[PDB]
Amino acid sequence: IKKLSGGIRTALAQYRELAAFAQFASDLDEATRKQLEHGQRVTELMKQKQYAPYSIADQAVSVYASNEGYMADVEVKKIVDFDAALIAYFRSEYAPLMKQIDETGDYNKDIEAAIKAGIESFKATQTY
Amino acid sequence: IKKLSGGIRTALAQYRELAAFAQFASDLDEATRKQLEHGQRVTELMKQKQYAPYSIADQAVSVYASNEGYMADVEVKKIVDFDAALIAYFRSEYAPLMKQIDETGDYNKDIEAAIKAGIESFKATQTY
Amino acid sequence: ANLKEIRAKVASIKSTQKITRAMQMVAASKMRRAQERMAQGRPYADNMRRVIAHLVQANPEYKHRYMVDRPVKRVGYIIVSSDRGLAGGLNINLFKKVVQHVKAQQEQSIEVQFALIGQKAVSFFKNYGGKVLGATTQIGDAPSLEQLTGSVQVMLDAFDKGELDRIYLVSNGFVNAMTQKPKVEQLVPLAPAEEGDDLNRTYGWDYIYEPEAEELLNGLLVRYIESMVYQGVIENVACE
Amino acid sequence: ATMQCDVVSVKESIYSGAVTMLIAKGAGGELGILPGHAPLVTLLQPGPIRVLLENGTEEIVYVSGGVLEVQPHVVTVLADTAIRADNLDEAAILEARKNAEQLLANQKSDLDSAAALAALAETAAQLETIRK
Amino acid sequence: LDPLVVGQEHYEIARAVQNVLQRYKELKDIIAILGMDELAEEDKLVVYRARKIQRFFSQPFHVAEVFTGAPGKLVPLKETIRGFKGLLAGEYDHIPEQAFYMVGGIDEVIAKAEKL
Amino acid sequence: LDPLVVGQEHYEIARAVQNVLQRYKELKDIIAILGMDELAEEDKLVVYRARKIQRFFSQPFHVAEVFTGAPGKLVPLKETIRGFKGLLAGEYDHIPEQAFYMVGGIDEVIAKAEKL
Repeated sequence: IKKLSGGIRTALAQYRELAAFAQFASDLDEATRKQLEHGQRVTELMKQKQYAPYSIADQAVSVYASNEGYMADVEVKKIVDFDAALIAYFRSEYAPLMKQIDETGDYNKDIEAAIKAGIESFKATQTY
Repeated sequence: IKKLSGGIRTALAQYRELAAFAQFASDLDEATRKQLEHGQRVTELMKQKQYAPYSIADQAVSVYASNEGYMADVEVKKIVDFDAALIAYFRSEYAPLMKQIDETGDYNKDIEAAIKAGIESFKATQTY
Repeated sequence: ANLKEIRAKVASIKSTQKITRAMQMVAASKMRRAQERMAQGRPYADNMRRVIAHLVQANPEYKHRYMVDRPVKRVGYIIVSSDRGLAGGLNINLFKKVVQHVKAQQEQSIEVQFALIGQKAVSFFKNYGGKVLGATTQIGDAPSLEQLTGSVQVMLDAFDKGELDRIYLVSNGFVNAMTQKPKVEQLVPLAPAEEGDDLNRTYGWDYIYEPEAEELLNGLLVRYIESMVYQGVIENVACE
Repeated sequence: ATMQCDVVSVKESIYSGAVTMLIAKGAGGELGILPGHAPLVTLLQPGPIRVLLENGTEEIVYVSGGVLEVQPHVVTVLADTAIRADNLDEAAILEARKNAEQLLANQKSDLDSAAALAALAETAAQLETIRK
Repeated sequence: LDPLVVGQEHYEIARAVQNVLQRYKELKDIIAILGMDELAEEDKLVVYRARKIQRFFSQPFHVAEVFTGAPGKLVPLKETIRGFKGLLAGEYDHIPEQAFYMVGGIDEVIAKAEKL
Repeated sequence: LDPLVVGQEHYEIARAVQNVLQRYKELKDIIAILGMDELAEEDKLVVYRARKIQRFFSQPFHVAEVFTGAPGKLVPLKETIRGFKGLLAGEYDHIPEQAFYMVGGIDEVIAKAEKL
């Protein structure tokens, strides 16, 4: 969690900086437009309904997907539902790993390879 | 009075909204120009001297002249002079009607026709 | 004097300041775009001036009327200004200079006609009065020349009858990002200067044209005038 | 033998390339100009240009009217109306770009009106109410 | 107005209506000095839907005996929900706006539109 | 101050003066935030007239020679009325606003304006 929260924090700060450009037409140098898109999607990621506590493992998976930008392609208006779908697939297909991430919290480099491979598989095969 | 007050009420209400954009007349469509003009004319007819009470007929004639667009040709100034001259002329020549309006306070097609005829007669062949 | 009134005022001013700063950044970004566009046809008009220099070089015996002045009369002023407000004093300064120079001819009583491109220009000229023979609006940040060909075309057609004497063009000059000048110039007569290129090393054989060079310059001349007016209006847009 | 070709429009550049030979169709029928031919200035027509090179790509640029000066030193063309679109009657994209520019003009006018008037009048009229 | 107590459909339709109203409020035709001719079907349709919903807010009542024959219309909750769903979906974009005023029910308004 | 007690011209002059000054005081805010070029030309004229009026109300005194070293002055009422009527008419617009300070009577102002 400590190694993954920096990206979300800095993205939110950058988005908070570029505020009024949201109301105005966003046409601008790419960098600003890309920052605006990423800020919109990251603030959309924070939505969460009531009485549904997310675990550490799915939290890490979601934050890693956000930081790596696997959710850039998906339309913003459909992000949150997509989010849930991903967790579901990951929850059942890659369940043995989730017993380890939750119980230990270690970030041995391998945990990253498995998460990335699962994310690639879900993006390639399943549909939201 | 109940039949006639509505037009001035709605004109004054609308003129309250376009107030902020008053130092900037050039940047607006013709509709707002006409609305602002009408609001100015109406707010200038509501000025009266002390110890000079008007009678029901005076108010009726003035409001009918305003609502029916009979003061669209007069500049924003001289409105008070036009009001005074019309009221004075109507008391002198159409006194029998004025008495009926004062005593009864009724509205009917005959009264509308008579008021229209009198206002049209005064509009020409007279000075303010 | 109520505390809530002051709180509302300060909140509103904070929001307004933020949006105005954002608009300043937007305007800063837009500034260069036009600077670049000017640099694009700048060589065009430069090579175009090199062309017009070659054009005047042609038909040595023949003389076009665009290079002489008739009795000074029928002055025509073309005005280019913003379609929106909040351009600082540029619009009001240009219009003040316009009216002051209008007194000049008005001083010797020279008849004054004007054409306008800006919306504030049309508002000012309607409030002042007079009759306008050409009025345009909503030209755009990068207007196609066709958007503006009509005004110059009708003006030149009117001058072709000899009724007018010459046209006194008005526009703003952009010196640096912080400095502009309301400038007034004259365009109808043309005089070459420092165009000695291709003259000290000119070919001995006479340039013979398969097309008739007698009329070849004519279209280029009108091409020259439309190019220069387009350059002026785009320069004014960039300065705005 | 390749030939350079610098020819641009008033608004912006049009084309520049290493074209070995050209056959101007604007004037004098199909007048062939080759590296070493005498310089000439002619008058175009509302028809596409003809130029060919070693790469063999057919750079066909339709131009309506305009003049041209051609020489082994330089090849120039006044591009009043002209697009690099391959064949005549290909302006649909050009029309789309014009519509996009008009849309951008509408959006920028919207932003200008909103920001310049609404907020400033709101705060000024708010400030019009005296602080104390 | 929790999603669970009122139903997901009711929650989402109420949120959509609130968003449309707020969008029209921020985009007034006086807020945009140019007035109309902007955001065609992007914010125009928003304006028209706001007008239609505003008129549909009007409800005749029994007590107001003027112009009304003791109507006492207690409209079924569903009918209102289905009418607003139809309005949001856009199937009523052809219905005249003035037909939506002084309406007892979505059927009532259908009859009022179809007569003239 | 009512038309019967003082007359008509007195009342009209006083009312016009107060109106102009109120207009300028109201206008001050947008000038404070935005600037001068944006206002309408009539509002610029109102600004200049208000400044000149505010200065013309100044006057040296008899018991205040010591402070300023300038002799006292006295102005008849009709001269005040004439000066303010002329000022509001628009005939003293070209006279610089620096000539209206600490001088009594419209004429002394003409002399001071020439002196500058």
